[PDB]
Amino acid sequence: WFGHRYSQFMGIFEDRAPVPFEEVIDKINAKGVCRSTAKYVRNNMETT
Amino acid sequence: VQFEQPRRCPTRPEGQNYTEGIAVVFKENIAPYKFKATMYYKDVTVSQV
Repeated sequence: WFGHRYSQFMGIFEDRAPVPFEEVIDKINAKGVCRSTAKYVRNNMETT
Repeated sequence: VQFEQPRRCPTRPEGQNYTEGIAVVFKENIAPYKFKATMYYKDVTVSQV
């Protein structure tokens, strides 16, 4: 939240998402790179 | 035949010499160093209702 003279964290959602097998094989082990996106199943929902 | 003459007998060994003394026996320290501290913080909670 941005007040007139200050900024305040209303909330900070922190999560750990697994790196899918295909990204481990094709990006991390192949090139030493990761995707900047996290697509994973959390709370029975596919979240990106 | 003749009788065997006396054998040379064993002796009491000299014994052990002991030095009297005072000892302090130290062991490896496994106790962590302990000290006093003071924490200053603020519980900040934001409730969305």
